[PDB]
Amino acid sequence: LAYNTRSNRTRIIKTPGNNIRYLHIKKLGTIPRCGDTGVPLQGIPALRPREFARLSHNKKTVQRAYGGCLSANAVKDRIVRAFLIEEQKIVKQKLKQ
Amino acid sequence: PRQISDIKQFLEIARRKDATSARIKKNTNKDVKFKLRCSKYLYTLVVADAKKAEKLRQSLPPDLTVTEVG
Amino acid sequence: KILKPGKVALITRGRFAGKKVVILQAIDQGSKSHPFGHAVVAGVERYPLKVTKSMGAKRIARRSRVKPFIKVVNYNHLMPTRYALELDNLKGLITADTFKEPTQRSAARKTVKKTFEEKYQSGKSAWFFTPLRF
Amino acid sequence: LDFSSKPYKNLRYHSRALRDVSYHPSLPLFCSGSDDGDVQVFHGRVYSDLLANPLIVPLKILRNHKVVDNVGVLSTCWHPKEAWLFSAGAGGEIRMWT
RNA sequence: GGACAUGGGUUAGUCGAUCCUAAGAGAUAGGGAAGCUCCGUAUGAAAGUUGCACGAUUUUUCGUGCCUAUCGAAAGGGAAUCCGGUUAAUAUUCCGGAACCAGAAGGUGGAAUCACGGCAACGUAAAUGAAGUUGGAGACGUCGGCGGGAGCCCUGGGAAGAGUUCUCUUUUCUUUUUAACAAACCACACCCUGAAAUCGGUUUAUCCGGAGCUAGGGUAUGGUGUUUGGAAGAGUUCAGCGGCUGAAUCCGGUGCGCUCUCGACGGCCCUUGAAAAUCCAACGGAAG
Repeated sequence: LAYNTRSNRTRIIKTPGNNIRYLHIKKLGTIPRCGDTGVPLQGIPALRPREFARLSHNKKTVQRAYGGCLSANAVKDRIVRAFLIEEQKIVKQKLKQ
Repeated sequence: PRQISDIKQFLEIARRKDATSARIKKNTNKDVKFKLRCSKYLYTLVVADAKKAEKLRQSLPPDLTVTEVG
Repeated sequence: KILKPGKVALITRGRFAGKKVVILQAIDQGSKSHPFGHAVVAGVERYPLKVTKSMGAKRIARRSRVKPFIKVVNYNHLMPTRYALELDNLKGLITADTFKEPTQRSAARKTVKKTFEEKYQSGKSAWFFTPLRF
Repeated sequence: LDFSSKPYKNLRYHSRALRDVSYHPSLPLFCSGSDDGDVQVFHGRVYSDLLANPLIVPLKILRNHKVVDNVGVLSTCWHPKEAWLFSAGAGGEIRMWT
């Protein structure tokens, strides 16, 4: 593969035959990011998209509502905002009634 | 290669049909290494006292084709 | 002073997030186990499903069956609501030993589930038993 | 400890949470007391030989213990000399199982 | 002679292509043109490879509901392999040893009756999820300084051999290996207590703090490092013997060093920085 590019990221290692050889290291995985905030979620190991399948179900999602897709702070804010908006609709309906 | 530290499970995995060959290594540190070849993984066990090592030689099933140092 | 026994509130943290709970007992004075504004709250983990008269009685009972959850959470984690639910069987059953003994915890959960099923059968606290979308 | 990190065997007879487990220091017996009010007495024979796996069999299921507030047997103790069991209940009753 | 003649020589589940898309190209629908042909690319197309599901079978003549091209990258995206040995010529391909990925069914053991714990961040051997609805990875500019690691370079001893040596020179030169992979452990973002300026913490570079500081306790992410396995049985270097047998293959110290990579920042941006294949998760509660 002439004209080395970003794919050909080689690291030199010392072999047991007292020889220096280059090993191709793949790009590191990225931890999933929260949908709303955009900050990476906590508790999800950063692996490759294909390697994520091998992990167990509990190892990829946090045991909470919207866990693994929305951050806990975002989850708390979303839960609070929905309750307040529901109360406003209830308050407005009573006044309109 | 899983390093195995439990003699009893080394015995049961040897009796299980997946085991094919076993090798015994005697290093300079007077330690005995039991290497068991399985379908996918090579299980090794390090023991330090000879009498337990010899007792586990005769505890291994005779069907297993054990071999001495390489 | 907005927190009183029998008041309906919502949990905003933990695994049981967004679940409506009823304040069984207030521990706002603080405790060694929970050095904060904690209180014992019992909520519903699986809200009852819609009941159709055409469906069988066993199917209706299975749909109406609800799994309760009793835990102690901080005041900040909780979110008080105007509504309040009071039950005779839910008074005096909350104690430190109840949470301490695992067998007592299971018995308390069974009693709470039995009380909730009776309330659902009586057609009361429909808003409390109904799941909330968030 | 010489078999695996996972438990060698699993036993799930108790109808309530298993409270206490105790092994007799000399005799090859052990006991398990739970809140169900029943105590399971098992015999565990340990053999130093590698081939001989431990022989665990039930021996007795002690009953007739009071259960108070969903709590029955709280703790069990083995006699240092013979197969005698001290069982503590929630009602303040101590049963000497000779 | 790269000439001539005669034979030999290129071995892959893991390396590339194959798959995806880019700017564009391009057939189809339609419309032009006497015409060789041209325009046109979801366009006024009935545009669905078995589009999908439902049903004791419905006047044994099918009803109801839902959702609505192809080419173009051997430098972009992407499942997976290392070491030692081996040829006259081929090696991540062959030999020996050791792994990994994808898909496929049953079987065995374990787990729940649609699992628990922790205030919490979240954790664990498991812990069903239809239609329908979303979210994430892929997937994203450039520059500077700092931190981390590896290799290389430098060097102190130790060992080995070869030197030089009237004398001096514990001296001169050379070498001193651990792979993929698999195990256990090893630190900036968030949570809990807390309410702060007499401002504190702190960068090489002053950044943050009642939108909750310092401090204490946690949680996750492990870049890495520790201990092994692999593994000495291999390789290398010295001694020998006639393939065999001996030994050693060690302990450091390091630096604005060079090379490569990762982390944490700080700017400049402006035009705020490809797409798709592919994989995962959430909401949802059909069914049992």
